[PDB]
Amino acid sequence: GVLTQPSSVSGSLGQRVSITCSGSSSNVGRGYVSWYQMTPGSAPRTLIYGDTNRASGVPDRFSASRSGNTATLTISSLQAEDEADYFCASAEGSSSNAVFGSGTTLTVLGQPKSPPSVTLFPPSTEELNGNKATLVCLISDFYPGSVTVVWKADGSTITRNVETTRASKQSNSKYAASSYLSLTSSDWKSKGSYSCEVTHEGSTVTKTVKPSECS
Amino acid sequence: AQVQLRESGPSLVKPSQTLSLTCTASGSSLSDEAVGWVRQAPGKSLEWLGSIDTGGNTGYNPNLKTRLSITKDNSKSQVSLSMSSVTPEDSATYFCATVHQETHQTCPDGYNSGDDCCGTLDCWRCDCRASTDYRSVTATYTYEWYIDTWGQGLLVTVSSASTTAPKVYPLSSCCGDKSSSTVTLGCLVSSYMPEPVTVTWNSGALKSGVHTFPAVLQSSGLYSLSSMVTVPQTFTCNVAHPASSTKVDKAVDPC
Repeated sequence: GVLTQPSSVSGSLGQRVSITCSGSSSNVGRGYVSWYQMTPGSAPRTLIYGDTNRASGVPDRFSASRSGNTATLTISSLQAEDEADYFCASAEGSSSNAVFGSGTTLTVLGQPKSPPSVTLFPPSTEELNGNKATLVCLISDFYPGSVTVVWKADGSTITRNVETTRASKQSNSKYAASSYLSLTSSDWKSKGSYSCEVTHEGSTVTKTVKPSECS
Repeated sequence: AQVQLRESGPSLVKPSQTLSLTCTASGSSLSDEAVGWVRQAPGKSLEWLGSIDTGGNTGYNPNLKTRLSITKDNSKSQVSLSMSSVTPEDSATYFCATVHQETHQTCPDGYNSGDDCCGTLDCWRCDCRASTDYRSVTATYTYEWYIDTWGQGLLVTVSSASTTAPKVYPLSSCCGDKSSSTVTLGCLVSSYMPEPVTVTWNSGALKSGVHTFPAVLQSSGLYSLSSMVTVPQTFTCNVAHPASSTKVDKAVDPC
Protein backbone atom coordinates (compact mmCIF):
# COMPACT_ATOMS: atom_id res chain seq x y z
CA GLY A 1 0.00 0.00 0.00
CA VAL A 2 1.20 3.50 -1.05
CA LEU A 3 -1.06 5.92 0.99
CA THR A 4 -0.41 5.74 4.77
CA GLN A 5 -3.26 4.65 7.09
CA PRO A 6 -3.09 3.40 10.70
CA SER A 7 -3.19 -0.45 10.64
CA SER A 8 -5.63 -0.50 13.65
CA VAL A 9 -8.33 1.75 15.13
CA SER A 10 -10.73 1.03 18.04
CA GLY A 11 -13.91 2.79 19.19
CA SER A 12 -16.81 1.77 21.50
CA LEU A 13 -20.43 1.16 20.36
CA GLY A 14 -22.29 4.45 19.63
CA GLN A 15 -19.06 6.55 19.66
CA ARG A 16 -17.26 8.46 16.87
CA VAL A 17 -13.97 7.28 15.28
CA SER A 18 -11.65 8.79 12.61
CA ILE A 19 -9.31 7.07 10.10
CA THR A 20 -6.58 9.19 8.42
CA CYS A 21 -5.09 8.63 4.97
CA SER A 22 -1.76 10.38 4.16
CA GLY A 23 -0.20 10.80 0.67
CA SER A 24 1.78 13.39 -1.39
CA SER A 25 0.89 16.55 -3.42
CA SER A 26 0.74 14.27 -6.56
CA ASN A 27 -2.14 11.96 -5.25
CA VAL A 28 -4.13 12.87 -2.06
CA GLY A 29 -3.01 16.56 -2.33
CA ARG A 30 -4.90 16.77 -5.68
CA GLY A 31 -8.18 15.59 -4.00
CA TYR A 32 -10.83 13.27 -5.51
CA VAL A 33 -9.92 10.85 -2.67
CA SER A 34 -12.18 7.75 -2.31
CA TRP A 35 -12.86 5.33 0.61
CA TYR A 36 -13.85 1.60 0.47
CA GLN A 37 -15.18 -0.75 3.19
CA MET A 38 -14.31 -4.48 3.17
CA THR A 39 -16.41 -6.59 5.60
CA PRO A 40 -14.83 -10.10 5.53
CA GLY A 41 -16.43 -12.92 3.50
CA SER A 42 -17.68 -10.02 1.34
CA ALA A 43 -17.08 -7.83 -1.75
CA PRO A 44 -15.74 -4.31 -1.11
CA ARG A 45 -18.28 -1.45 -1.01
CA THR A 46 -17.61 2.21 -2.08
CA LEU A 47 -18.35 4.69 0.81
CA ILE A 48 -16.94 8.08 -0.34
CA TYR A 49 -15.83 9.65 -3.66
CA GLY A 50 -14.67 13.21 -4.49
CA ASP A 51 -13.17 13.74 -0.97
CA THR A 52 -16.63 14.19 0.74
CA ASN A 53 -19.51 12.66 -1.37
CA ARG A 54 -21.24 9.57 0.14
CA ALA A 55 -21.93 6.84 -2.50
CA SER A 56 -25.58 5.78 -3.18
CA GLY A 57 -27.19 4.07 -0.14
CA VAL A 58 -24.31 4.79 2.35
CA PRO A 59 -25.77 6.17 5.61
CA ASP A 60 -24.99 9.71 6.92
CA ARG A 61 -23.02 8.16 9.90
CA PHE A 62 -20.13 8.09 7.34
CA SER A 63 -18.48 11.44 6.45
CA ALA A 64 -15.04 12.42 5.10
CA SER A 65 -12.89 15.54 4.69
CA ARG A 66 -9.49 16.38 3.16
CA SER A 67 -6.90 18.89 4.40
CA GLY A 68 -3.99 19.17 1.95
CA ASN A 69 -2.25 15.75 1.89
CA THR A 70 -4.40 14.14 4.66
CA ALA A 71 -7.91 12.68 4.08
CA THR A 72 -10.04 11.67 7.09
CA LEU A 73 -13.00 9.26 7.23
CA THR A 74 -15.30 9.72 10.28
CA ILE A 75 -17.80 7.04 11.46
CA SER A 76 -20.40 8.37 13.99
CA SER A 77 -22.58 6.04 16.19
CA LEU A 78 -20.21 3.05 15.73
CA GLN A 79 -22.14 -0.23 15.28
CA ALA A 80 -20.81 -3.85 15.35
CA GLU A 81 -21.58 -3.87 11.52
CA ASP A 82 -18.80 -1.20 11.01
CA GLU A 83 -16.05 -3.74 11.96
CA ALA A 84 -14.22 -4.04 8.60
CA ASP A 85 -11.04 -3.04 6.78
CA TYR A 86 -11.22 0.55 5.39
CA PHE A 87 -9.06 1.71 2.42
CA CYS A 88 -8.51 5.17 0.95
CA ALA A 89 -7.41 5.66 -2.69
CA SER A 90 -6.48 8.34 -5.25
CA ALA A 91 -5.56 8.76 -8.92
CA GLU A 92 -1.73 8.97 -9.29
CA GLY A 93 -0.60 10.90 -12.40
CA SER A 94 -3.66 9.93 -14.53
CA SER A 95 -7.40 9.09 -14.16
CA SER A 96 -6.72 5.43 -15.23
CA ASN A 97 -3.96 4.86 -12.58
CA ALA A 98 -4.84 4.47 -8.86
CA VAL A 99 -2.98 3.90 -5.56
CA PHE A 100 -4.54 2.49 -2.36
CA GLY A 101 -3.83 3.03 1.31
CA SER A 102 -2.29 0.26 3.43
CA GLY A 103 -5.74 -0.36 5.04
CA THR A 104 -7.13 0.05 8.60
CA THR A 105 -8.84 -2.71 10.63
CA LEU A 106 -11.61 -1.05 12.72
CA THR A 107 -12.45 -2.93 16.01
CA VAL A 108 -15.74 -1.97 17.82
CA LEU A 109 -15.36 -2.45 21.63
CA GLY A 110 -18.16 -2.96 24.25
CA GLN A 111 -19.96 -5.74 22.28
CA PRO A 112 -21.66 -8.29 24.57
CA LYS A 113 -19.81 -11.59 25.33
CA SER A 114 -21.43 -14.64 23.64
CA PRO A 115 -20.57 -18.23 24.67
CA PRO A 116 -19.83 -20.70 21.87
CA SER A 117 -22.44 -23.05 20.45
CA VAL A 118 -20.61 -26.43 20.06
CA THR A 119 -21.60 -29.28 17.70
CA LEU A 120 -19.62 -32.58 17.71
CA PHE A 121 -20.06 -34.90 14.69
CA PRO A 122 -18.95 -38.56 14.83
CA PRO A 123 -17.29 -40.19 11.75
CA SER A 124 -19.64 -41.07 8.82
CA THR A 125 -20.14 -44.80 7.90
CA GLU A 126 -18.67 -43.99 4.42
CA GLU A 127 -15.42 -42.68 5.99
CA LEU A 128 -15.26 -45.62 8.48
CA ASN A 129 -15.50 -48.00 5.41
CA GLY A 130 -12.04 -46.54 4.44
CA ASN A 131 -10.44 -47.28 7.90
CA LYS A 132 -10.26 -43.48 8.67
CA ALA A 133 -12.40 -41.67 11.28
CA THR A 134 -12.54 -37.83 11.43
CA LEU A 135 -14.26 -36.28 14.49
CA VAL A 136 -15.47 -32.73 13.71
CA CYS A 137 -16.07 -30.11 16.43
CA LEU A 138 -17.88 -27.04 15.12
CA ILE A 139 -17.81 -23.86 17.29
CA SER A 140 -19.97 -20.83 16.42
CA ASP A 141 -21.57 -17.55 17.68
CA PHE A 142 -18.85 -16.74 20.25
CA TYR A 143 -17.54 -13.25 21.15
CA PRO A 144 -14.79 -12.39 21.69
CA GLY A 145 -12.94 -14.46 19.08
CA SER A 146 -10.60 -16.52 21.30
CA VAL A 147 -11.21 -20.25 22.21
CA THR A 148 -9.04 -23.18 23.31
CA VAL A 149 -10.09 -26.67 22.13
CA VAL A 150 -9.11 -29.86 24.08
CA TRP A 151 -10.08 -33.43 22.96
CA LYS A 152 -10.59 -36.34 25.45
CA ALA A 153 -11.00 -40.11 24.96
CA ASP A 154 -11.96 -41.94 28.23
CA GLY A 155 -10.40 -39.27 30.52
CA SER A 156 -7.13 -39.05 28.48
CA THR A 157 -6.13 -35.73 26.84
CA ILE A 158 -5.47 -36.25 23.07
CA THR A 159 -2.88 -33.93 21.39
CA ARG A 160 -1.82 -36.10 18.42
CA ASN A 161 -3.61 -35.42 15.04
CA VAL A 162 -5.70 -32.43 16.32
CA GLU A 163 -6.06 -29.56 13.82
CA THR A 164 -7.87 -26.45 15.08
CA THR A 165 -8.55 -23.45 12.79
CA ARG A 166 -8.02 -19.78 13.78
CA ALA A 167 -11.26 -18.01 14.85
CA SER A 168 -12.76 -16.13 11.81
CA LYS A 169 -15.34 -13.29 12.14
CA GLN A 170 -18.82 -14.30 10.81
CA SER A 171 -20.86 -11.44 9.13
CA ASN A 172 -22.72 -10.92 12.52
CA SER A 173 -19.33 -9.90 14.14
CA LYS A 174 -19.32 -13.15 16.24
CA TYR A 175 -16.65 -15.83 15.53
CA ALA A 176 -16.48 -19.42 14.21
CA ALA A 177 -13.77 -22.09 14.48
CA SER A 178 -13.51 -25.84 13.78
CA SER A 179 -11.40 -28.66 15.25
CA TYR A 180 -10.68 -31.97 13.48
CA LEU A 181 -9.39 -35.12 15.29
CA SER A 182 -8.11 -37.68 12.67
CA LEU A 183 -8.18 -41.32 13.92
CA THR A 184 -8.03 -44.81 12.37
CA SER A 185 -11.37 -46.76 12.63
CA SER A 186 -9.73 -49.05 15.29
CA ASP A 187 -8.98 -45.98 17.52
CA TRP A 188 -12.59 -44.78 17.08
CA LYS A 189 -14.18 -48.16 18.02
CA SER A 190 -11.66 -48.96 20.86
CA LYS A 191 -12.86 -46.13 23.24
CA GLY A 192 -16.01 -45.60 25.39
CA SER A 193 -16.28 -41.84 24.59
CA TYR A 194 -14.61 -38.92 22.75
CA SER A 195 -15.21 -35.34 23.99
CA CYS A 196 -14.65 -31.90 22.45
CA GLU A 197 -14.00 -29.37 25.25
CA VAL A 198 -14.25 -25.71 24.29
CA THR A 199 -13.08 -23.04 26.78
CA HIS A 200 -14.19 -19.39 26.20
CA GLU A 201 -13.58 -16.60 28.83
CA GLY A 202 -12.86 -19.19 31.59
CA SER A 203 -16.06 -21.22 30.78
CA THR A 204 -15.95 -24.74 29.19
CA VAL A 205 -18.67 -26.37 26.97
CA THR A 206 -18.14 -30.15 26.52
CA LYS A 207 -20.04 -32.29 23.97
CA THR A 208 -19.50 -36.11 24.08
CA VAL A 209 -20.16 -38.96 21.60
CA LYS A 210 -19.90 -42.74 22.25
CA PRO A 211 -18.73 -45.12 19.47
CA SER A 212 -21.21 -47.68 20.94
CA GLU A 213 -24.21 -45.37 20.07
CA CYS A 214 -22.81 -43.77 16.82
CA SER A 215 -21.53 -46.94 14.98
CA ALA B 1 -31.58 -2.72 -10.13
CA GLN B 2 -28.18 -1.31 -11.21
CA VAL B 3 -25.02 -2.93 -12.63
CA GLN B 4 -23.96 -6.45 -11.50
CA LEU B 5 -20.47 -7.76 -12.30
CA ARG B 6 -19.50 -11.45 -12.37
CA GLU B 7 -15.80 -12.47 -12.74
CA SER B 8 -15.21 -15.88 -14.38
CA GLY B 9 -12.01 -17.78 -15.19
CA PRO B 10 -9.79 -20.52 -13.73
CA SER B 11 -9.22 -20.91 -9.94
CA LEU B 12 -5.78 -22.53 -10.59
CA VAL B 13 -3.03 -21.61 -13.09
CA LYS B 14 0.54 -23.01 -13.42
CA PRO B 15 3.52 -20.60 -13.18
CA SER B 16 4.48 -18.84 -16.47
CA GLN B 17 1.05 -19.54 -18.08
CA THR B 18 -1.16 -16.60 -19.18
CA LEU B 19 -4.01 -15.74 -16.71
CA SER B 20 -7.28 -14.87 -18.57
CA LEU B 21 -10.37 -13.60 -16.64
CA THR B 22 -13.76 -12.44 -17.95
CA CYS B 23 -16.02 -9.79 -16.41
CA THR B 24 -19.75 -9.98 -17.36
CA ALA B 25 -21.85 -6.81 -16.69
CA SER B 26 -25.71 -7.10 -16.59
CA GLY B 27 -28.51 -4.67 -15.53
CA SER B 28 -26.88 -1.35 -16.57
CA SER B 29 -29.44 1.23 -17.86
CA LEU B 30 -26.48 2.43 -20.11
CA SER B 31 -25.11 1.09 -23.48
CA ASP B 32 -21.59 0.72 -21.94
CA GLU B 33 -19.66 1.23 -18.64
CA ALA B 34 -15.93 1.92 -18.03
CA VAL B 35 -14.70 -1.39 -16.42
CA GLY B 36 -11.50 -1.86 -14.33
CA TRP B 37 -9.64 -4.67 -12.53
CA VAL B 38 -8.29 -4.72 -8.94
CA ARG B 39 -6.61 -7.57 -7.03
CA GLN B 40 -5.92 -8.28 -3.32
CA ALA B 41 -3.17 -10.81 -2.45
CA PRO B 42 -3.59 -12.60 0.93
CA GLY B 43 -2.36 -10.21 3.72
CA LYS B 44 -1.66 -7.29 1.30
CA SER B 45 -3.51 -4.10 0.24
CA LEU B 46 -5.56 -3.60 -2.96
CA GLU B 47 -3.58 -3.21 -6.22
CA TRP B 48 -4.95 -1.48 -9.39
CA LEU B 49 -4.42 -3.46 -12.64
CA GLY B 50 -6.11 -1.37 -15.35
CA SER B 51 -9.34 -0.30 -17.09
CA ILE B 52 -10.99 0.07 -20.49
CA ASP B 53 -13.41 3.03 -20.92
CA THR B 54 -16.50 3.37 -23.23
CA GLY B 55 -14.19 4.58 -26.09
CA GLY B 56 -11.97 1.44 -25.83
CA ASN B 57 -9.04 3.46 -24.32
CA THR B 58 -6.96 1.27 -21.92
CA GLY B 59 -5.02 2.51 -18.86
CA TYR B 60 -2.71 0.22 -16.80
CA ASN B 61 -0.81 0.24 -13.50
CA PRO B 62 2.58 1.34 -14.95
CA ASN B 63 4.33 -1.37 -12.84
CA LEU B 64 2.32 -4.18 -14.63
CA LYS B 65 1.87 -2.54 -18.11
CA THR B 66 4.14 -5.01 -20.06
CA ARG B 67 2.29 -8.04 -18.56
CA LEU B 68 -1.36 -6.85 -18.88
CA SER B 69 -3.96 -6.72 -21.66
CA ILE B 70 -7.63 -5.65 -21.34
CA THR B 71 -10.03 -6.19 -24.31
CA LYS B 72 -13.84 -5.83 -24.55
CA ASP B 73 -16.69 -7.51 -26.48
CA ASN B 74 -19.63 -5.04 -26.08
CA SER B 75 -21.84 -7.55 -28.06
CA LYS B 76 -21.74 -9.82 -24.90
CA SER B 77 -21.20 -6.98 -22.26
CA GLN B 78 -17.80 -8.59 -21.43
CA VAL B 79 -14.36 -7.24 -20.55
CA SER B 80 -11.33 -9.58 -20.41
CA LEU B 81 -8.01 -9.34 -18.56
CA SER B 82 -4.88 -11.26 -19.71
CA MET B 83 -1.84 -11.34 -17.43
CA SER B 84 1.22 -13.05 -18.99
CA SER B 85 3.97 -15.11 -17.25
CA VAL B 86 2.19 -15.38 -13.87
CA THR B 87 4.11 -16.47 -10.73
CA PRO B 88 2.91 -17.48 -7.23
CA GLU B 89 3.01 -13.70 -6.36
CA ASP B 90 0.01 -13.23 -8.77
CA SER B 91 -2.11 -15.47 -6.39
CA ALA B 92 -4.93 -13.07 -5.31
CA THR B 93 -8.67 -12.35 -5.34
CA TYR B 94 -9.34 -10.58 -8.72
CA PHE B 95 -12.33 -8.12 -8.80
CA CYS B 96 -13.75 -6.34 -11.83
CA ALA B 97 -15.50 -3.01 -11.17
CA THR B 98 -17.18 -0.08 -12.92
CA VAL B 99 -14.87 2.97 -12.65
CA HIS B 100 -15.44 6.73 -12.96
CA GLN B 101 -12.46 8.39 -14.79
CA GLU B 102 -12.61 12.17 -15.53
CA THR B 103 -10.12 15.03 -16.17
CA HIS B 104 -11.24 18.33 -14.56
CA GLN B 105 -10.14 21.86 -15.51
CA THR B 106 -8.66 23.34 -12.25
CA CYS B 107 -8.60 27.18 -11.88
CA PRO B 108 -6.52 29.00 -9.22
CA ASP B 109 -8.28 30.91 -6.33
CA GLY B 110 -10.66 33.80 -7.31
CA TYR B 111 -10.96 32.57 -10.95
CA ASN B 112 -14.20 31.23 -12.56
CA SER B 113 -14.48 28.54 -15.29
CA GLY B 114 -17.62 27.95 -17.47
CA ASP B 115 -19.55 29.97 -20.13
CA ASP B 116 -21.75 31.80 -17.51
CA CYS B 117 -20.30 35.36 -17.86
CA CYS B 118 -16.09 34.42 -21.41
CA GLY B 119 -16.88 30.89 -22.82
CA THR B 120 -13.60 30.83 -24.86
CA LEU B 121 -11.43 31.05 -21.63
CA ASP B 122 -10.41 28.22 -19.19
CA CYS B 123 -10.13 30.50 -16.05
CA TRP B 124 -11.41 34.16 -16.07
CA ARG B 125 -12.35 37.41 -14.19
CA CYS B 126 -14.06 40.68 -15.44
CA ASP B 127 -12.41 42.87 -12.71
CA CYS B 128 -17.24 42.27 -20.50
CA ARG B 129 -18.80 41.51 -23.96
CA ALA B 130 -15.70 39.77 -25.51
CA SER B 131 -12.94 37.43 -24.14
CA THR B 132 -10.02 39.95 -24.52
CA ASP B 133 -11.62 42.11 -21.70
CA TYR B 134 -11.35 39.35 -18.99
CA ARG B 135 -8.22 38.60 -16.84
CA SER B 136 -7.42 34.87 -17.47
CA VAL B 137 -4.95 31.99 -16.77
CA THR B 138 -4.60 28.42 -18.19
CA ALA B 139 -6.26 25.53 -16.25
CA THR B 140 -4.27 22.81 -14.49
CA TYR B 141 -5.63 19.27 -15.08
CA THR B 142 -6.71 17.28 -12.01
CA TYR B 143 -7.42 13.54 -12.49
CA GLU B 144 -10.44 11.89 -10.83
CA TRP B 145 -10.69 8.11 -10.35
CA TYR B 146 -13.02 5.98 -8.22
CA ILE B 147 -14.73 2.56 -8.32
CA ASP B 148 -18.54 2.79 -8.44
CA THR B 149 -19.70 -0.91 -8.29
CA TRP B 150 -17.60 -3.97 -7.31
CA GLY B 151 -17.83 -7.57 -8.54
CA GLN B 152 -17.86 -10.57 -6.15
CA GLY B 153 -14.16 -11.40 -6.72
CA LEU B 154 -12.60 -14.62 -8.04
CA LEU B 155 -9.89 -16.47 -6.08
CA VAL B 156 -6.89 -17.37 -8.29
CA THR B 157 -4.06 -19.63 -7.12
CA VAL B 158 -0.85 -19.68 -9.19
CA SER B 159 0.84 -23.02 -8.27
CA SER B 160 2.62 -26.13 -9.72
CA ALA B 161 0.65 -28.20 -7.11
CA SER B 162 -1.72 -30.97 -8.35
CA THR B 163 -5.53 -30.71 -7.95
CA THR B 164 -7.30 -33.16 -5.59
CA ALA B 165 -11.13 -33.47 -5.74
CA PRO B 166 -12.76 -33.49 -2.27
CA LYS B 167 -14.36 -36.56 -0.64
CA VAL B 168 -17.75 -35.49 0.83
CA TYR B 169 -18.98 -37.30 3.95
CA PRO B 170 -22.49 -36.88 5.37
CA LEU B 171 -22.52 -35.87 9.10
CA SER B 172 -25.35 -36.27 11.69
CA SER B 173 -25.17 -35.03 15.37
CA CYS B 174 -28.19 -37.37 16.11
CA CYS B 175 -26.32 -40.11 18.11
CA GLY B 176 -25.13 -37.29 20.50
CA ASP B 177 -28.77 -36.68 21.69
CA LYS B 178 -31.47 -38.79 19.91
CA SER B 179 -34.41 -37.01 21.69
CA SER B 180 -33.13 -33.51 20.61
CA SER B 181 -36.01 -31.26 19.36
CA THR B 182 -33.79 -30.20 16.38
CA VAL B 183 -31.23 -32.21 14.36
CA THR B 184 -27.90 -30.73 13.16
CA LEU B 185 -26.82 -32.15 9.75
CA GLY B 186 -23.55 -31.48 7.95
CA CYS B 187 -21.06 -32.38 5.25
CA LEU B 188 -17.34 -32.91 5.70
CA VAL B 189 -15.57 -31.71 2.48
CA SER B 190 -12.34 -33.69 2.98
CA SER B 191 -8.83 -33.43 1.47
CA TYR B 192 -9.10 -31.07 -1.54
CA MET B 193 -6.65 -28.71 -3.38
CA PRO B 194 -6.83 -25.96 -4.12
CA GLU B 195 -9.41 -23.52 -2.72
CA PRO B 196 -12.17 -22.78 -3.19
CA VAL B 197 -15.18 -25.11 -2.80
CA THR B 198 -18.75 -23.78 -2.82
CA VAL B 199 -21.35 -25.50 -0.57
CA THR B 200 -25.14 -25.11 -0.77
CA TRP B 201 -27.99 -27.20 0.65
CA ASN B 202 -30.98 -28.55 -1.38
CA SER B 203 -29.60 -26.61 -4.41
CA GLY B 204 -29.97 -23.32 -2.46
CA ALA B 205 -33.63 -24.00 -1.35
CA LEU B 206 -32.29 -24.22 2.26
CA LYS B 207 -30.31 -21.01 3.14
CA SER B 208 -31.46 -20.08 6.69
CA GLY B 209 -29.63 -21.94 9.52
CA VAL B 210 -26.67 -22.85 7.18
CA HIS B 211 -23.12 -22.37 8.57
CA THR B 212 -20.15 -23.07 6.22
CA PHE B 213 -16.83 -22.90 8.19
CA PRO B 214 -13.47 -21.71 6.79
CA ALA B 215 -11.06 -24.38 5.44
CA VAL B 216 -8.18 -25.75 7.57
CA LEU B 217 -4.88 -26.72 5.91
CA GLN B 218 -4.27 -30.23 7.33
CA SER B 219 -0.94 -32.10 7.90
CA SER B 220 -1.61 -34.07 4.63
CA GLY B 221 -0.98 -30.70 2.84
CA LEU B 222 -4.72 -30.78 1.76
CA TYR B 223 -7.72 -28.57 2.77
CA SER B 224 -10.84 -29.69 4.63
CA LEU B 225 -13.95 -27.75 5.58
CA SER B 226 -17.37 -28.49 7.06
CA SER B 227 -20.87 -27.10 6.47
CA MET B 228 -23.82 -27.69 8.88
CA VAL B 229 -27.52 -26.83 9.04
CA THR B 230 -29.92 -27.02 12.01
CA VAL B 231 -33.52 -28.20 11.16
CA PRO B 232 -36.35 -28.96 13.69
CA GLN B 233 -37.72 -33.40 3.73
CA THR B 234 -34.60 -35.01 2.11
CA PHE B 235 -31.34 -33.05 2.80
CA THR B 236 -28.53 -32.78 0.23
CA CYS B 237 -25.28 -30.80 0.46
CA ASN B 238 -24.12 -29.59 -3.03
CA VAL B 239 -20.30 -29.24 -3.17
CA ALA B 240 -18.58 -27.68 -6.23
CA HIS B 241 -14.78 -27.74 -6.71
CA PRO B 242 -14.14 -25.68 -9.89
CA ALA B 243 -10.36 -26.50 -10.09
CA SER B 244 -11.20 -30.24 -10.61
CA SER B 245 -14.54 -29.72 -12.53
CA THR B 246 -16.24 -31.94 -9.85
CA LYS B 247 -19.70 -31.42 -8.21
CA VAL B 248 -20.92 -33.83 -5.44
CA ASP B 249 -24.55 -33.77 -4.23
CA LYS B 250 -24.38 -35.86 -0.99
CA ALA B 251 -27.62 -37.26 0.60
CA VAL B 252 -27.52 -36.71 4.41
CA ASP B 253 -29.81 -39.11 6.41
CA PRO B 254 -31.55 -37.29 9.33
CA CYS B 255 -32.95 -39.85 13.93
